[PDB]
Amino acid sequence: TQRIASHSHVKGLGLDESGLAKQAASGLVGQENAREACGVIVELIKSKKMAGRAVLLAGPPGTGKTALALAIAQELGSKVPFCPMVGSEVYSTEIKKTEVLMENFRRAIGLRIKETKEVYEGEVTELTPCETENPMGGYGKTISHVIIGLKTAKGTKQLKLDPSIFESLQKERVEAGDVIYIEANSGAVKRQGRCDTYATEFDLEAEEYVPLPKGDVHKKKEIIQDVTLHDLDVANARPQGGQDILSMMGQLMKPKKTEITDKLRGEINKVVNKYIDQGIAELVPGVLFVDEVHMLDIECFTYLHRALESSIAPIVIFASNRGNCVIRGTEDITSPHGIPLDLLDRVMIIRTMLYTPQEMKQIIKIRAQTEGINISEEALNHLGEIGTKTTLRYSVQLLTPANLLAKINGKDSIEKEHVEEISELFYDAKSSAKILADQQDKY
Amino acid sequence: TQRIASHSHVKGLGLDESGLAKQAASGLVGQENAREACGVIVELIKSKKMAGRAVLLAGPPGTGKTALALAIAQELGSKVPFCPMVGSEVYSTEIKKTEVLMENFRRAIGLRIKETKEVYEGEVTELTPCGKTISHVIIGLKTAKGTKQLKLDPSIFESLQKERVEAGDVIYIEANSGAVKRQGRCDTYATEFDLEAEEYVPLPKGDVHKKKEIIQDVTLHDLDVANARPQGGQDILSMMGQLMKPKKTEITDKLRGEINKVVNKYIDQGIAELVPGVLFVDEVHMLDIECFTYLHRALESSIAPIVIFASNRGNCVIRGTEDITSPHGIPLDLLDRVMIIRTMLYTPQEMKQIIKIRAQTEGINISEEALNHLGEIGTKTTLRYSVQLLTPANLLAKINGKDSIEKEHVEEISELFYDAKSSAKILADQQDKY
Amino acid sequence: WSPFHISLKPYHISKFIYRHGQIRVFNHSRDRWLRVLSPFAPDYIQRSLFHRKGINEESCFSFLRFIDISPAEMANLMLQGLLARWLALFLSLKASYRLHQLRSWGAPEGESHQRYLRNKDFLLGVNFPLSFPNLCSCPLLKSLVF
Amino acid sequence: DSYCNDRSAEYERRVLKEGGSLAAKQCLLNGAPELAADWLNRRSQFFP
Amino acid sequence: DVTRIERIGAHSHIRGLGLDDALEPRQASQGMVGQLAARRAAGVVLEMIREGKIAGRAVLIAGQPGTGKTAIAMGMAQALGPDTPFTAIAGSEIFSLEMSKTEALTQAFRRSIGVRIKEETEIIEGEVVEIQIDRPSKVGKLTLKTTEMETIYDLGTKMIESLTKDKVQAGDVITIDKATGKISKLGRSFTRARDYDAMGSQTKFVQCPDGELQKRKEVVHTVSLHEIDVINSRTQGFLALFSGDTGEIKSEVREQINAKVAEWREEGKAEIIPGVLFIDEVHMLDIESFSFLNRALESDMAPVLIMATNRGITRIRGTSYQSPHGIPIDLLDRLLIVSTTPYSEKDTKQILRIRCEEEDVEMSEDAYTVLTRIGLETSLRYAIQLITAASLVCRKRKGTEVQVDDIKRVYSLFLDESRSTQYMKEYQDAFLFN
Amino acid sequence: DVTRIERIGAHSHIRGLGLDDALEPRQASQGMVGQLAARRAAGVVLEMIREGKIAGRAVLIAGQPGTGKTAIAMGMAQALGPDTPFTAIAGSEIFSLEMSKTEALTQAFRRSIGVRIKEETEIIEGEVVEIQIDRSKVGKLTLKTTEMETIYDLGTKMIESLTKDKVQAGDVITIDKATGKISKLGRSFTRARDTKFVQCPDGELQKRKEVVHTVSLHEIDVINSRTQGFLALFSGDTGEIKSEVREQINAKVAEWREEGKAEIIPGVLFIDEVHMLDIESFSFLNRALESDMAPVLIMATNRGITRIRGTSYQSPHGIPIDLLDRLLIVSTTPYSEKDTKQILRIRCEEEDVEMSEDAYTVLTRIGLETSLRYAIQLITAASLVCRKRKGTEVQVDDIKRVYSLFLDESRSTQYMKEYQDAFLFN
Ligand SMILES: Nc1ncnc2c1ncn2[C@@H]1O[C@H](COP(=O)(O)OP(=O)(O)OP(=O)(O)O)[C@@H](O)[C@H]1O
Ligand SMILES: Nc1ncnc2c1ncn2[C@@H]1O[C@H](COP(=O)(O)OP(=O)(O)O)[C@@H](O)[C@H]1O
Ligand SMILES: Nc1ncnc2c1ncn2[C@@H]1O[C@H](COP(=O)(O)OP(=O)(O)O)[C@@H](O)[C@H]1O
Ligand SMILES: Nc1ncnc2c1ncn2[C@@H]1O[C@H](COP(=O)(O)OP(=O)(O)O)[C@@H](O)[C@H]1O
Repeated sequence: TQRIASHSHVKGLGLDESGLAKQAASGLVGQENAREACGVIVELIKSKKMAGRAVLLAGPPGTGKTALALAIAQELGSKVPFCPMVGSEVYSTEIKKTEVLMENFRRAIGLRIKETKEVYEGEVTELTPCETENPMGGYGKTISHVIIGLKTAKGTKQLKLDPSIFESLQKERVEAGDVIYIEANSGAVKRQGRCDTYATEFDLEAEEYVPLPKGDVHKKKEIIQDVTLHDLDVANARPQGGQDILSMMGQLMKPKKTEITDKLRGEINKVVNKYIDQGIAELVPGVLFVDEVHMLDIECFTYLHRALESSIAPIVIFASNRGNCVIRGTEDITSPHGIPLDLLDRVMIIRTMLYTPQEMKQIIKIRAQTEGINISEEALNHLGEIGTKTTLRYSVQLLTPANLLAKINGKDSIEKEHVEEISELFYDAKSSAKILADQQDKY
Repeated sequence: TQRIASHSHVKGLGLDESGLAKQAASGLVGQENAREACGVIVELIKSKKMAGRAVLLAGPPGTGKTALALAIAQELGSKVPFCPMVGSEVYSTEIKKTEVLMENFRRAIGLRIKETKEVYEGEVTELTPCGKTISHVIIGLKTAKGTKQLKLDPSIFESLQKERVEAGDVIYIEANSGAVKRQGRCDTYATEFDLEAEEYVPLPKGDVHKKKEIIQDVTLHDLDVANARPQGGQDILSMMGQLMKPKKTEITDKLRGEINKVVNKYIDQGIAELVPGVLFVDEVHMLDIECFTYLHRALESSIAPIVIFASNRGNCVIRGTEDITSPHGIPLDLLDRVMIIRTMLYTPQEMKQIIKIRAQTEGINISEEALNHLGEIGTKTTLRYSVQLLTPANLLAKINGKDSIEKEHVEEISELFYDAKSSAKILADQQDKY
Repeated sequence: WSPFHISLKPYHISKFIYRHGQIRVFNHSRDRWLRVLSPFAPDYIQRSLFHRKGINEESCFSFLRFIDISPAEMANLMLQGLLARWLALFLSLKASYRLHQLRSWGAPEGESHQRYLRNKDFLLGVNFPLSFPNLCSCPLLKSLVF
Repeated sequence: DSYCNDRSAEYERRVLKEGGSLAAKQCLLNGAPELAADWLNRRSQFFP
Repeated sequence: DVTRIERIGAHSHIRGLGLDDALEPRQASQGMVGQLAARRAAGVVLEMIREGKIAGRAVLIAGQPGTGKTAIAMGMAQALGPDTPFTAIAGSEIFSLEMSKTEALTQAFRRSIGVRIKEETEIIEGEVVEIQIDRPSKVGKLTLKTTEMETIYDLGTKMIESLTKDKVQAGDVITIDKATGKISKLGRSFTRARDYDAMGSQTKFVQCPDGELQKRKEVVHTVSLHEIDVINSRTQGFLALFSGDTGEIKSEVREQINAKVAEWREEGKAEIIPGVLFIDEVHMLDIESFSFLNRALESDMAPVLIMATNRGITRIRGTSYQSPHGIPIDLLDRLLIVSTTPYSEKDTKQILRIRCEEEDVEMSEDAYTVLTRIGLETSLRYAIQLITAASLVCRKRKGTEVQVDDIKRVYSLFLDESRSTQYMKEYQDAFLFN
Repeated sequence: DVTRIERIGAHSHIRGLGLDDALEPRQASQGMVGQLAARRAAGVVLEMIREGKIAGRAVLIAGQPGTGKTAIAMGMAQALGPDTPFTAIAGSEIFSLEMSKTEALTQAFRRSIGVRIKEETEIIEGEVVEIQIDRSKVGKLTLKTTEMETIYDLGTKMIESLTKDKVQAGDVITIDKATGKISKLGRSFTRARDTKFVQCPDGELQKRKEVVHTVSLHEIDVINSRTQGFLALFSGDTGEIKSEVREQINAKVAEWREEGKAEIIPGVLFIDEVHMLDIESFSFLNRALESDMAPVLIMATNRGITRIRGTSYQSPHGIPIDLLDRLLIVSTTPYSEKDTKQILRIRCEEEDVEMSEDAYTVLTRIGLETSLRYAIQLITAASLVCRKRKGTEVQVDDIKRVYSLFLDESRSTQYMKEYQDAFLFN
């Protein structure tokens, strides 16, 4: 079964139909105004009206801003792209900072486009070039068509084909008892190998045999294929399927990202609009979640001023835990949240708040019953108390090690005497710093 | 003859059989307490048991730190790898700093292999291949000491064909390597035409066939580098080798793992033997704090060579910290992983002996009255400066038609070439002009 | 008009350096050991791959069993130089179309009561919607990669 | 280009000016040795 | 006898992490002494690693120099054993010159998760005795030997071609995989090592195979999740496993691999083995790299992290800010901190005893007593370094057991930091730069 | 007159560091004057370079700007002559983008030490008189010198070579017998009618010649790096040569020395403007100057006690004491009026200009009021003013014209302070 992580319980925002928050629902507890706010943002993303609008979740360490951002992705579900990033990802060795941001802005926009596939396949039982009764004038013989007899686990039938197929059927080393396929939209033929039926005809042969096709000789299906605009950017900027020196040299060489030009972005925008107009393809504008924003550089922020104002951009969600820090890439310029004031003017802030002693107790129970652990009430009333003296993360951190110690001492549930033993093994940030300060001459 | 250079007089540590130092021996003088310590390090490297153990030589400029480090390489001799490097070598433009450390740590460990080198050479008397396709090829060879026949495999035959060998050519085959070399046509056929483009050589006067026992030295680093990137395979003759320029690259951890596992196989089979050697990271205070921290890992590893460090700094700032001072310019965290040997300044009588040993190494005759003067000037300046004046003094003695340095020669040279101390006094006076 | 055309005099190398001076030649006996002690010799690959002692026991080259590659192909590709690479690449392009048909229609049910990876099962790159095989197979995505 | 005054050296450089081997030269010039072999007879195919 | 490639080092005697079945630490076992509280904690996290139920966990080990932090991690790695990945790096290794600090950390994570797969095989492996072919399509037969049996195959057309391409002959040892069809030479039989006397540039001699000629079985392969990412980076990407030359794997590839591995564990085709990542000297990760760990420790598949550090309250690299351990507070509360304690005289004796047992040395009880004082007046690590030197002095003296006088000789030759830095002040103006 | 590439520049008049056989520096010779102490000292170092026995030795030339401390090094490079390697670089030239900073110094050492060999060749040289071919092929030719004739039968590979190069009767040609290369030297004067013309050779047709040849130690290293390494000896792409290759080549050249198959020719590295190497680069020269295959190196500098690059530390010459103990310092001194006047005379001779004795006098005073290089620049300008005026000799009023047009730095600084706020960023 799947492993457990620091957000595995977050299943949604947990709202009424009226859009008011519930005290505890879909794995979340508390933060009601911030959850109500994210409710509005989910409707904004589902509306498909808007571009470039952005929100900053602001609040101290361990208050739920990452959890809430993840919850929005649950409300939207799998069909619309949600792209996570951290501020520290922009500093690549291959490519400039502003290109990393621009790629991510194009990852968070999807196409869904749908098309038929048709193919013929089977073991070839016969190749029967068919002559006309008389040749054309002056000629010795004339062939009107080839018959190919294909068989599969479901049956057998003849296909009748244009004489020009015959050249291809000797470029490929096709012989009777091979299995082949023909792409019905293109007319090309490809060999797969000798059928598995014949695997016994020598003690050794230097070919891998392939099993007989199952289902009909002629196959059809409709499939829906989904791609980001960033995938179209890259596939056009470095082509594939080389039969030329430029391609093959380019494919033996070490691949590296490159600064994709604004012309290519332009041309891709022009053609996907033609397909959207013709009803061939559906756009799904998505979300970019830039976490840990306070790690971006002032050059990056000053690029975002242009990026967020573009008519194309996705919805952007930002997060930060900083107070009045200096902006990276400047010497002295302090600002709220570690962000420039003139970017912070372009975002709606959502504010996130510390938990009360009752709320922590309620979350620790939700962790235990998802991490697969049983706890007695007299132990939980100790662990929520430790949480109040220390931090939510540390009081949640003790659950699994307490369970392990309980199991080694032969019990099926955490008890008081377990948690007050684990607390003696592992310090926290607050208590460790005290130990350093009493001993500062020895580090 | 070999050129004389800055350390060519030191020939070993020159300790007696009890391990104690002699006053003056093997081209060193003085420094008993400090160079008896190198004796113990030499025994440690010869013991082969240890890995990653490390030493720091510390003391002011011109006190013998690199002389002692090179004296150790003499006492070990060419059997054992000794890799010198300068701290400043770490800052490559092709690879990360810790990669340069790790390559140099590998270079100081050697495989030592034995094989019988076997050589056939002479004029080709016949070529005859040997069913459906060539099973073997017979070849005959001749020299002025006799004739032989050999039985070649088809791989060697392909190589003869590639060299454009035919009967009457003079050939060198090396039977181990599969190496084949054409050396020209035999001069008995030199009259086949009056002008033809070949070069003709006389029939060899040596033996048709020769055997030696040889010993091959290769380090673990050579195995890493050869095996990591595809070997080019070009004896030229293949234009694809022209396109992809070489570069150094971060060797992966996985590959060094496999190389360790394959070398262990061969030293179990008796085919190879192992020599743990020495890495001498000279000028160590030029390392960065990143690199100093990585040494805390590499010196613990149960494969690493013995490492020798040397430094001349007082309480300077550690590079890359902008702030933190530490002894010898090395972080305290690392300085607690090395044993320290102190190195001491010379008394005037010591410098006189060094000057005389340099003079008779460098080839110069010097009179007692002149040697006392270079002794005095060494106390005013520095030993490394008195030893510079010997050659120019000799060259003036020679111009004035005399064999031996006399007082007026060193006295003239002293007025003509300045010291850093006395030149700095000039810069303090004419301060506004530079 | 046509550009100005020039040749310098050719770079002269002495016989002495052409005979005694290339490290490629004078160290050929020593160099052979570095190819003998290689972990890429087909001897060592077989012994590493099939003749282990633990039930669980990590060994390199285990990936070779899930790409299409044999020990002889791998040793060749490590030692023969850039031509081997070019030919191996050319064959790999031809092979990718065949893998795509099998992977995209032949998908239903496990071959084994759901055990075992098949040969070629780490070659994932064909699965992408915009891979050359798929983009050749589907007539319409071909127009978005222009 | 390099000049060296030795018969064997002159044999080597001649190979480089012609192109190192038929395989390597065909590989660059016609794309693969398979494609070189086909290209010779593509005179005789309707849809090459 | 013969010196293998691995030999006696620092963390060499620790052969696990000495614990009873109730995870009570013994006073002395598996080569460890004292540190009882940290050893219990180490036991609990080791049990957590072995279960592998929960992802992204992290522990930090903290405490003064020479108190066992890396000893406990190097002990724990052996208790855990092979078959479970454990990747160790120094903090300073992530600063690559060819990928970002993000990628160096990303790969270090993806390298500590293993996938296990079953594979169903048959292979033939033997010495070839004779290949026979005739022209009526071609028809042929081929004969294989192994020490237990000699047998024949009626091979088809494409095999006949392939054997000519690969140029097999009698006495070659070969393998084939019948499912795939591909041939592969291993070498020539020792029994045939004389049918030539000048062998090609590379041919290699092997023993003739034994047992059954066509062995059929399951095999189980474990492969690190990182390699699946690299093989999918480019058209012949596997070469980069050894070369190190792989440049910022595109994000959509790692996502695709995670999807596929999740599918295989639901199918039961594969299973995921969580391992460990150890970063020693973590205090020199940079502020951008710390902010990446804040989201690396949150994936559905991440290792457990163990990190070790020696720093007090000190400035975080890449900033002005002071913090505990030199680590940001927004990471220190995702961690869980284990603290060492300085050792007593009692522990200092026992750990020196274990080192003399590992380095194969005998000492007088007086000598252990004197050494214990030296190792308590000055660092533990200095006393550990004296014992080898004491042995080497003893051998030169023609003794056998190290006496007090052997300690005092070495203590006179090799200085610690505190004696050294004092002597550097008595002559300070002779050294360079402060 | 026709123009070389090498027109007149700032040191062109120096044609040797001029001295007598006892290394006494005469008062003016070979285009240079004054600097008695420095030129004698430079002569002693030139004798060390030429004798060659001692490796890894260095000297620092130091003193105020415009005191001949490049001049003596430029003169010494003439006096040492060709066929002993001398390499000159500015200290700012080692800061490569393509190659490490310590690699560029390592490579600069090895450009400046040479391996020398001698070898023998069978050569044909003569006028061709007849050439014949048939329908394998066999042909024949006849050759002539002033002194003898021969006919030769041709083998197949020569028939290919002669037919390829379209040799015709009356051509004068040279043939590398061993290799089949044809060199053509033009046509004989007696068949210049019916292209360059020459007289036919003397002596015999087939000469065993002997050729002495020499290669820099660097140039061995680069040829060994790649499939055709020698191209990187031009294109500059010689990126970070692997140190284990250099390790090998040194051991090979050491055995060539001892077996007598080649001999090693030391040389000079003139690293100019040394005060702007980093402390990392100094720390490498510290220890590069200890090899048996180190050249002699000569360093110039004009800096007082200053902060050494890449640090906060201060030291003489802008170089650390750590490196200054490896070397001897030769100190230049500023000029008197006599020397200044005489140097101006020598520059006038090199530039081909004449001036009045009073014109030399006023220009000498300018030279002392504003540093030599200013005065030396006035000379060319003054002659251009005279030519515009249709004069011939330079007069005092032509000098005083130019002194009012083109400023020196001291006057220009004074005329900047009166408009202080009109300039940017002061
Ligand atoms: N005890 C000695 N006996 C003989 N020669 C010595 C002795 N000590 C030093 N020398 C010589 O004097 C010079 C001293 O170089 P030394 O080893 O002191 O360099 P250092 O300043 O310690 O370190 P570095 O090599 O970094 O400059 C060399 O010529 C050396 O050979
Ligand atoms: N409102 C909430 N309801 C449930 N669990 C929460 C809530 N807020 C935080 N948590 C949990 O507490 C921990 C801290 O939340 P996180 O999103 O990482 O905080 P932050 O991003 O503010 O630092 C996580 O394990 C998270 O799943
Ligand atoms: N408890 C212990 N048992 C055994 N050896 C120990 C113990 N603690 C430390 N050591 C040894 O002492 C030395 C220093 O320990 P180490 O863990 O490397 O120091 P640090 O805690 O500063 O990283 C090593 O040789 C180590 O093997
Ligand atoms: N003794 C001299 N003989 C000739 N020219 C000299 C002499 N001394 C200086 N010069 C002139 O001074 C200039 C060179 O100045 P110099 O002192 O060598 O350079 P730097 O100040 O950069 O060290 C040139 O114009 C050169 O001709």
